[PDB]
Amino acid sequence: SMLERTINLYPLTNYTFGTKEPLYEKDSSVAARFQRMREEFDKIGMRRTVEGVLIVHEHRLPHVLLLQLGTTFFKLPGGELNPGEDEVEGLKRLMTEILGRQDGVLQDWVIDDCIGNWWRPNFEPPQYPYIPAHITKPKEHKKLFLVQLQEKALFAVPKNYKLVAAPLFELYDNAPGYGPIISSLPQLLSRFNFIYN
Ligand SMILES: CC1(C)C(=O)N[C@](C)(Cc2cn(-c3ccccc3)nn2)C1=O
Ligand SMILES: [Zn+2]
Ligand SMILES: [Zn+2]
Repeated sequence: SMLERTINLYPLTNYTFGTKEPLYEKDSSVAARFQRMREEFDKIGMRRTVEGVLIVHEHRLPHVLLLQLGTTFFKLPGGELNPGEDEVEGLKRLMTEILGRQDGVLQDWVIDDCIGNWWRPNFEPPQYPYIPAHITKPKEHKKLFLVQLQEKALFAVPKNYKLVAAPLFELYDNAPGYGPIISSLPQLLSRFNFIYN
């Protein structure tokens, strides 16, 4: 009757957030973003994106780590797979590209849980946790994974981002602030048995 996955959390103070050079967005605007999505859809079909959910606690209060692009949009660490690239190897590659250390020591990323799937039916902002009616060729498939952190780690944050620890209550019913994926993380994380180490 214990059917829940057990996840170890560690205090935010166990982690060191260093700095490294800016990591520039491939798209300089929303219009460039959907232009490139259109171009690549014609060459290699549906975009495949992967996102990592990294959890910490402070005083037993779970927090999700978010990347804030300056003081603008909040992002999960992640990004686009190459054609034929494994989803889990790819999320590990991307999380290394974003948060990997300047001394080039490897993080031991542990990824054992899928926490959801989102689909983009058009070259437009809307995303859904299912393929909408009549949609045969979704333009993007986004996969979210829970990333189990080690007890301690050094992360190097690109200088153009802030790493922010968001408490679940701040995400919950806050789509305007965070959008539909991040704002549904409280619900999607509720099934886990978190251990507060
Ligand atoms: C922009 C574009 C295409 C992308 O989405 N993924 C790559 C290929 C690599 C990357 C991942 N990030 C990033 C993602 C989330 C938070 C912070 C940084 N910025 N670049 C890109 O460059
Ligand atoms: Zn405490
Ligand atoms: Zn799909």
